[PDB]
Amino acid sequence: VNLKVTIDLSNPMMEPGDLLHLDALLGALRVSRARAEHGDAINPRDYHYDLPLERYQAPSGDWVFKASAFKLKRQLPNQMWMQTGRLSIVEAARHRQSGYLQLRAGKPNPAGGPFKTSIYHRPIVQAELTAFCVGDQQGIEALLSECRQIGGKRGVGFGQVAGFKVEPVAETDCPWSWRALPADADPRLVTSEHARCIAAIRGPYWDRTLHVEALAPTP
Amino acid sequence: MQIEVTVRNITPIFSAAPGSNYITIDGTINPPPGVSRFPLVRTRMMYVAADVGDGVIKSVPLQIVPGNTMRSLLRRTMLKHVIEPALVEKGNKLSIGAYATAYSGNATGNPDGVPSSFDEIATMRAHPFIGLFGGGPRMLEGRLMVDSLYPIHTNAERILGAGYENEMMSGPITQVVWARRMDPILNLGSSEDVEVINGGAVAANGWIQDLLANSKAAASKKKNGRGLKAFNAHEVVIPGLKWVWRISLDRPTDAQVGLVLLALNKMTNERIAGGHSKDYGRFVIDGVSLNGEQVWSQSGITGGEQYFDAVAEAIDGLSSKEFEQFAQ
Amino acid sequence: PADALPGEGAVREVLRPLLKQAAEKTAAGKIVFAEAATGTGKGRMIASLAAAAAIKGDTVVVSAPLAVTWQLVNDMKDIPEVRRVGLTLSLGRPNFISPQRTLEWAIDNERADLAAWIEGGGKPLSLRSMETSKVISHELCWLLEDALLLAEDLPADSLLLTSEDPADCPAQQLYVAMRSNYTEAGIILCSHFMLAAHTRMMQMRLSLPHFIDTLIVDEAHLLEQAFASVYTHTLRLRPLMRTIEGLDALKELFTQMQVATNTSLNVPLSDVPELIPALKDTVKTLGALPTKGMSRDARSVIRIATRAANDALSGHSRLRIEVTPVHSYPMLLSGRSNLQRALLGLWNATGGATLVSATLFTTGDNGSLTRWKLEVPTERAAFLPPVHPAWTTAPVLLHKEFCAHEPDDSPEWATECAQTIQGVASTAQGGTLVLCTSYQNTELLAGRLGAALGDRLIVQSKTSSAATCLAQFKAKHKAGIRPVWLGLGAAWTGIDLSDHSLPDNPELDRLLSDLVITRIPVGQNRSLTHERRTAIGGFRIISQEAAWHFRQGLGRLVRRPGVTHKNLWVLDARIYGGAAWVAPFRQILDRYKK
DNA sequence: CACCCTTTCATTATTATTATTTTTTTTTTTT
Repeated sequence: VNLKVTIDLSNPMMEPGDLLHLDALLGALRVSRARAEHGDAINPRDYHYDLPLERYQAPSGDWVFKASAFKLKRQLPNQMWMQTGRLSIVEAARHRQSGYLQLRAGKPNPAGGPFKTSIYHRPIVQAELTAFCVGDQQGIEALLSECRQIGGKRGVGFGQVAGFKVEPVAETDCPWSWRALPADADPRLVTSEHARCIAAIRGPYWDRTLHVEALAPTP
Repeated sequence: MQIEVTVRNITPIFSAAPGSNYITIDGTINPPPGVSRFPLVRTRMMYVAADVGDGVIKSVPLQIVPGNTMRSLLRRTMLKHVIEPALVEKGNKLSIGAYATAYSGNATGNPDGVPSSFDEIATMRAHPFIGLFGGGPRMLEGRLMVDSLYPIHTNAERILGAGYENEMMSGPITQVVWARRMDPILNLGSSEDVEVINGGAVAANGWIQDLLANSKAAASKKKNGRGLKAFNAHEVVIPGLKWVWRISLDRPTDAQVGLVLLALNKMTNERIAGGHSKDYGRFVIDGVSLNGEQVWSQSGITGGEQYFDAVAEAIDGLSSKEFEQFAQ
Repeated sequence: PADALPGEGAVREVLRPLLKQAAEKTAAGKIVFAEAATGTGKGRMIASLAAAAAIKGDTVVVSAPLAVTWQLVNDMKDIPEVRRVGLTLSLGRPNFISPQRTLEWAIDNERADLAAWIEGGGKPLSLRSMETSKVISHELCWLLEDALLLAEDLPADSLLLTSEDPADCPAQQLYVAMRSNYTEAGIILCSHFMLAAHTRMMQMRLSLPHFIDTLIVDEAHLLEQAFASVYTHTLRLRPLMRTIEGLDALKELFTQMQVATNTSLNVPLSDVPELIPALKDTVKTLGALPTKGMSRDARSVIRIATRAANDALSGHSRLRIEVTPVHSYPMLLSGRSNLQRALLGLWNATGGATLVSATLFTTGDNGSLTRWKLEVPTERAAFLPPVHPAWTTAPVLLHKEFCAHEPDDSPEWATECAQTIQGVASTAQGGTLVLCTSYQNTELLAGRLGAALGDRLIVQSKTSSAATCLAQFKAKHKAGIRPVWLGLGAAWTGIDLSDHSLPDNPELDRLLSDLVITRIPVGQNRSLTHERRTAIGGFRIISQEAAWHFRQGLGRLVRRPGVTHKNLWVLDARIYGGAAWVAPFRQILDRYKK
């Protein structure tokens, strides 16, 4: 069908390290749908490939999904978010006296451990997210109806979806090739911004054990 | 399911922001160099998209509480108000690494990556407290999505959505409250006020010459210790402001929603600030809407009795071995 | 059209999609925001919604202005479903006349047809009246329109059916007997003023059902103002002073009323130095007058004055001052600037609702201020995509030239603007309406165009209403001359400038060949609720309300498809400037080309 | 060996920071 998807945001989102792939979003959405439709005790490996997309096979094995990465059009300047983590030492002391806490140590450590105070900063972007993929529009709408967040499923409030839209477009307009690809991809599919690296091309893109020698685009 | 808590802060809201922020004595934020400046810790604000003005999107500041503060506040009020009395009426003794997993979002039960079977993932996500946040070495996704405390403000109309146009604020919502510390040895009046000091007059005089020598040496260096005499500034969000709080639960049980409801029943004693000395962040709850239906009353929560019975039989049955098995 | 709604086949094909989701989301119990243009036939789609809800067993209430009433019951006569379930109308006291007073005026003014009409029962004479009497199956005698058709110059306020009329005059038990019209039919038509008055009757604890299962509001953009019309109780001083002669405390109320160009706007009790003892003396000297011997039409004036004073006394209402256009008479208002309670009391009393209007939505699919004005609950709100067809913007030609002077209520702007009106009127092949927002600038344009244009011009003023001006526009378009119309107020919103002399052929429509907007209508809405809503929202609410007023101003050109050679002119130099606040005003002008 | 203390090492270096400029109308057909 060769269609193209935009998501616009009611909340700013985490700017993704490497590429936010649309098939990763659809896989997480299908995992959530399978959690609703079976229950909680399931394998997420089973259903995060059950996607209404096309599957491109490279000339000697190394198959990937036919879904390009999310291109970002910044509505806002790329700001930064800070978050911190620390266990409240005062309640720990009162629980240590009350007997509810069993702590042999009589001193915390903000540089490391359970009472470590940690500060960390992540980029924040408010953007129009446009991806390109070949597949069925109805299934992508049914998946993205549950998509309340994108980029980070943080549970803390980021990336809340104002809306989404899928439209079919012509073949020559669509740059599907802008995606993490295997190194044995076709010569018409390799572009200049693609470069050879270690990257995941499929499924869980955070899982470094599945990371392969791949040719991928730069965000 | 969604819980929207509309609260008004009785006292100002202060959630400190990073960076080096400088204000003059008049009020100019971030002056150019060559003029006297001042240390300032502003409340936390994000640049958010705005369709106000024109149809094109402009970046406007919006002064919020971060969602992590909301998540930890909800967590800590469930521990302080229902979880801890239940676990000390039974005699349960938590361990550090299980206490660190329940009270913080940390993995010091085992710093190692603990493998998680899908059955044990299911049996810990259905726990009345544990499945809301998760945490620990399992690093499993908690069911509770806690949003930032958003003020009902025209800069947040994209975040707030339609329906909050009635009872809505505009314009500036931050006031730079100036605070100070005086050296209290200078406040010492006479022999009756100074007799409690070891040394008394001699010690007070010695601190006065030490502070004088340090200040004149610092001023001569201007043309590394520090005294007690400070005077600084911090932006706070104005008191009496109305705030919305979005708590969306990803396929919850009845006991988990009951635990969130009993948190909202007792969170009037909690605070939301970096101003605990100054009683900042005291709030009262004006509305709690479950799935679009308001449930808050003046005498706590009236409604959702199935959630209340579920959370009663949930917090009665816990024996803290599930917390220990959640940690390791 | 398989599995179509009742009456769907008479609805146009473009409005079929709006009708389907409107029926669907009113079947779910949500309040539906459905938006379509003027000439797309919203009455037929509303009829389909009313019939499809009526076959479910629902008590359906359709609220609309009285001009829209005849075409709404014209769309509700021939479909068999509302024939089976019945259609009735609820009409008030201002739909009827006093028979004794109208007969006494007809004898005094020697009107033979009016007196012969009253003697005999006041039988209906207009085709609308007997046809509505056939549809309701309740006889509609003593109609104000039927009496008006025989005598255009009757004092309709003086001959009116008041609440203080005796029980034996025929129109009063006519209205009383009718008040139970909602029991005998499944679909009840009402006005917005009827629905708001009966909502006030609900809130203070008859003519409409206690629970409306399905409510369709025609021209919903007006409806909140009708509520704003209902909850203002006004004390008129000069009719009281002429009635008492036929107290000194009300004269002292006028003297203390004098000391308080903004005269006490949006102030309920901010300043009351002598306002509340004077109000108490007014109440006690007006309520203790003897009812015996005092006239049957005077007690209406006394009672509306005491009701307005008792609304004033509580302190829960705002106070406003205005003067009549005729002279500087004493006019005082006790109105409500907050309206969440009463309209919310209507929405829990509505199962599902469709709010149809010509300017309902702000920008695209944003209607947030709309559910702010009517205080629609967000849980029950339903925002449908609007219908904006191409033929509304197809024949209209937008001209690049304009008036370089900014509108600043100055005579030099009046001269340059009037030279542009002279240019447009020279290039006009028909009628021209030039739209203003104020009396002062339209008198400036009248003084700049009087000797220039002569008999071609129509002006609106304190002595020239919109209806008189509109009637003159048809009159000198019938004579073959090309009129210009310095129109304001109701000339912006709610006038039909499509001719009825050529129904079947709209391609020869040249009654209004030129719309010229002289200035952007900013600062038009001065009501209490809009002032309070502006004080919350800010500059944005002023800009969006100006956008809605300008959209209603531009909607006067195309009223039906098939017209040709339509000209649109905008002479405000702020539009073509580099200012950003006129940005929506450009994008609506971006819907026209060349 | 799980519970902690307390030691240890590391090379370059600079600093900018979004905030606004209405008009004053007289409609409508309620009790």
